[PDB]
Amino acid sequence: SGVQKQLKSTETEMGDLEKQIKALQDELDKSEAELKRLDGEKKKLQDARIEQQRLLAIQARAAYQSGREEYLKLLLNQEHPEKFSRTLTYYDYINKARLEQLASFNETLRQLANVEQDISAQKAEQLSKQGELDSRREALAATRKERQQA
Amino acid sequence: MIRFEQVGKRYPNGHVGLHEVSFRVHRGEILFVTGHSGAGKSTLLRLILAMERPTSGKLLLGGQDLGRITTAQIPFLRRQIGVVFQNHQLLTDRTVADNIALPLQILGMPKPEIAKRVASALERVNLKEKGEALPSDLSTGQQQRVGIARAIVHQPALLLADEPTGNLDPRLASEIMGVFEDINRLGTTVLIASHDLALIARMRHRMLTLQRGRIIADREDE
Amino acid sequence: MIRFEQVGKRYPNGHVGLHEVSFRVHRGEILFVTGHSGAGKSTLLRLILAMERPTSGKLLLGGQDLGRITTAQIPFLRRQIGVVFQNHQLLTDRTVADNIALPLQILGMPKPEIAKRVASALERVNLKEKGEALPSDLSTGQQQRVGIARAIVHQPALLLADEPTGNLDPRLASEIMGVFEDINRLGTTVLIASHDLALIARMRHRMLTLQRGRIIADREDE
Amino acid sequence: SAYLESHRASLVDSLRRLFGHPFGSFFTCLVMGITLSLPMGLSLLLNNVERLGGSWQRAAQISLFLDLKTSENQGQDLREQIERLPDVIEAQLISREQALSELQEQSGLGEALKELPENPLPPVISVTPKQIDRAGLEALRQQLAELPHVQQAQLDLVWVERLSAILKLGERFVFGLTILLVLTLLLVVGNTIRLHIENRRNEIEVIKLVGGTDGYVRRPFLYMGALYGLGAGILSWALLAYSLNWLNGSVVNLSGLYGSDFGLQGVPLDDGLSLTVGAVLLGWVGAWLAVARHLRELAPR
Amino acid sequence: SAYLESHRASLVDSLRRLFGHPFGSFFTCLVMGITLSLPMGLSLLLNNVERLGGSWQRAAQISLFLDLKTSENQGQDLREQIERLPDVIEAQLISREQALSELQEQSGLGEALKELPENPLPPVISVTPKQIDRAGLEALRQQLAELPHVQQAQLDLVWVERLSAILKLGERFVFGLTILLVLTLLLVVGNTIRLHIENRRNEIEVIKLVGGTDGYVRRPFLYMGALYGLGAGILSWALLAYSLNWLNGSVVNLSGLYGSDFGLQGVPLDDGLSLTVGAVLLGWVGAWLAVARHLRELAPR
Repeated sequence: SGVQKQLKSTETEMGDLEKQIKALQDELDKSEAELKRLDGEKKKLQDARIEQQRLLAIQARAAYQSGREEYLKLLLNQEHPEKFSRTLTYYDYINKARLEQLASFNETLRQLANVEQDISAQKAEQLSKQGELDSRREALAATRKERQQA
Repeated sequence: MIRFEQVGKRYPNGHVGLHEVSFRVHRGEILFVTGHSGAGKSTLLRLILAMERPTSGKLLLGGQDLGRITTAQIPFLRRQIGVVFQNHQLLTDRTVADNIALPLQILGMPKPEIAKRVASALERVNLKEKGEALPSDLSTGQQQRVGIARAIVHQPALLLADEPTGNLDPRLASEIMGVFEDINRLGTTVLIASHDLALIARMRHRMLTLQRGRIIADREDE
Repeated sequence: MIRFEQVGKRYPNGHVGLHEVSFRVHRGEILFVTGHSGAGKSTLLRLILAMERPTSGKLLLGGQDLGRITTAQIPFLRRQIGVVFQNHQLLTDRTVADNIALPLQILGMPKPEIAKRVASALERVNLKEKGEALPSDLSTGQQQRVGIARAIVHQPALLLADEPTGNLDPRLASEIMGVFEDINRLGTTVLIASHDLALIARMRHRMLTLQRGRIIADREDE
Repeated sequence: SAYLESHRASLVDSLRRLFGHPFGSFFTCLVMGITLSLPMGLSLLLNNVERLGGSWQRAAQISLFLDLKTSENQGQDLREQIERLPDVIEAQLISREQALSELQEQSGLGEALKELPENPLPPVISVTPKQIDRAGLEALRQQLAELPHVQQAQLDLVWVERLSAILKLGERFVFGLTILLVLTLLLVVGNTIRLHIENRRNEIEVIKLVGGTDGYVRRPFLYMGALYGLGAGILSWALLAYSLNWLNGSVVNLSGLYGSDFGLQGVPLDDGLSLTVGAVLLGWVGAWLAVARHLRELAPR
Repeated sequence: SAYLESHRASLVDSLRRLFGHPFGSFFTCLVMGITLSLPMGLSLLLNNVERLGGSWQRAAQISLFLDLKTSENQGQDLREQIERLPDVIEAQLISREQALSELQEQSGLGEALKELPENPLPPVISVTPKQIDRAGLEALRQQLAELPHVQQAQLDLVWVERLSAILKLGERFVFGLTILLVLTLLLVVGNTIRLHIENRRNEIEVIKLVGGTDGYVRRPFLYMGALYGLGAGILSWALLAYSLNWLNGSVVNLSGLYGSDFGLQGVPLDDGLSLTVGAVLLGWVGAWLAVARHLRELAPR
């Protein structure tokens, strides 16, 4: 019974290990799904901060387009030059408010730096788990050999 | 009441002038002063009218010190002395009727009788029928008669003259002499001056002679 | 050598002064016309000097028709006809010595000649002193004397006078008559005129009569 | 008393002399009228321009931007407190919704807060002073900087200083021109009256030689001066109106282009009465000076 | 011959008459001078403004807002291409870096471009034409619209007009003021000489009653007019030279506040000489008309 029972016990142990091996492929699939979930989040986050340059360029062009006016052609044209000086500080406030918006984008960039350093850590964990699957692959090769004795 | 007490006047730059001339009080009678008129004797006549204040001495004609006279009260004095000068001047471009009888308007009388008064005054002088012609284009001698009559229209208490009939027709001089005598009849002090010896020898004068600015001597009824 | 040929001038509104008068005057004689200044004598006197043109008739003075004479030719004529009017007109604020030498200054002549001519005229008019005196501030008659002299300084071919005498001492008028006759002797026509009948018989002269703007006839030494 | 005859004679003589040789009087009246019309015209133009004085001021207003969190009632309270300042003309309070539209209109960018959660534009107010200068405005800004709820005060100092110079230049020009014109008018009137008075001297000499008085020799000249003054006033008052009417043809076009009616109305009856009275008084004073000079020259000394 | 003697006599007589009465015949000499300051003035002021020709121009500038991406040498080429094309004066190009510096000079719109990668600000060109009119400048803008590397033209048509209207009002005002001043100057100069001449209507009569050439009665009056003219010219020169120095104490400040150095220059010596000759010529004209009235009513009639 040495050929039959000893091989059957080894095959049963291999199957018991293969159960946890299937479980670890399942958790690997979950980890990969959340990995692409985070990757898409980072890509959509990097889609932002481009509207930053767009809006900043629009405001800069507008400011230059109306920021060159001799004040003697403002009072004489009923433009009521009480303005064009408030709206200069209005532009200062909107530039500091867009600097607060850009500080939200700095939160974006710092969160991206953190969610890049730690995500590189989960790529290190990904290499480690690829290594541990590399350890968990000789089971099938063994089962191939002890299948014949069964 | 013409009174002089050692009066003396000197031009600041013209010449030396008159010195220490005096008279006495009088009223309503002829009194020549002319004497010798080699130099300009109009200085005394000008001095009477308060036109020029004396340089030295004191005088008074109505109890008033002419040395201390104010311009405010000067024209209240010159209003009752009919005066005729030599180089007489008249208001040109004004009718002769209005030119004469001028002091009456200053004195102040109703208009209607001024016409008859001036008519009588001009009738006293030989001139007539020329009561509307202008002083210009009027013959000389007649206009000086108008100047003479300017000082006779009203009734003055004193009359003055410089040189009547100096070179006029002697026949015509009798009329103005009679006019002066007639105005003397009502009582008018006369200080007529002239330079013709033959005439001044008459009319019962009281003349005095002045030369070199000072009284020379007394010529009482020569 | 003036010639009158039916000359009579009519005022636009006032009255008639002259009416078709005519007479002839030679060169070397003196003519003494009588009349009345208010009757047109003064107008006739003004008529020669071309100050107003006659309304009707023709006029000759030296061969020229005064009816049509250019305004640029009158000064070339009036500078050789001395004239003295009844009333004197003198330049105020100009000294007598300068004021008496207008015709010579107009003619153009060196100053020393002017000075000696004026000096010579003064003894003819019998004025020695007050040569630099003002025309004003002077006795009457002296202005009339300098008015006479203004027509004597030069040598006019014809001179016109209006009543130079008649209101002065006749012995004074003797000098004026003498100087007029003297300037007549040199060869100057004289047209002295007056309305005094006494002077008619004093000297021999071809007189003429005028009344109411009309002439009657001409009589020699009336 | 019965001295009204003096006034009657003086007035009839003055009228008779003035109506003789009309051209000589007319030219003098016209010269005096023009010379008087000049400064009066300048003053009238200045008064008419003064009607729009609100545009020159209110150009450099100090902004007092508040904090981001502010109660509306607190806003009206601060508005009222700022209004209590003696050195302020007017106060206002712009709102965030109004400020957004104001920025959109001038900027031309249109949509502004594309991906911005909340509006950061804070409520703003405006303050306007009486006068514009580099020192008083700085002092008032320093005074306003310590209000209970204030954080900034955006005054453009480079511009406010230019405004002071560009307004002070006009003042000196008007001052000098007015002085020059008044001097010219006085000299012209004085010299013309002096010449006419100097024309008559023999009358004064004879009147003073005979018993007279100052009034009886001074009255006719006073009447003549008054008549010349009245003539000059009437002539001047009938020419300035035509000049203003002619000039009004151009200003209405510019006023319409700005979109308003600013017709140059001129010569109210009160101003004409003042003008003629002034001319009469000036002539009357000139005559009394000219007569007094000659009368003093004949002092007895 | 005798011409020189009479001429010298007339000159000496005129000098004696002029200097014979100090404190008189000087108010005349001053009133005839100050009234010459007004019309001769405002001509130097107009000349000085006309010298400053850069303010009437360069006030309505078409902004050729060039494309965002264009090589600098190509922009320069377009610069001389516009320069050679007519209806312009000067064309200049502004670099992107200079544009950023100008935008950064203001307190606002700063401290944020450093985060922005590159300059989005495109180069600009300024063009200054000669004529200021709606139709001509509209045609100019339309012609400049079709260029290979232009994005848009920036100018306010309401401001293109409404500026040709403010100039017209100034032109009409200046024209009217000049006419009004010239008339019063001529009238005063004529009237004063007429009044002086009329006081001597006795010398002419006596000179003409005796034989007298026509020029002999006119010469001294001509000299009297010329001397007064010369004196008035001198006084006017002095008064202008002082008044302009007074005025120049403020305009230089305003010119220095902006980036420039412009100042009112004093009366030029050539202009001063031309002023003192233009016042003498009123004499020999005013006198030649004042004496022509007495000389025609004393003619035969």
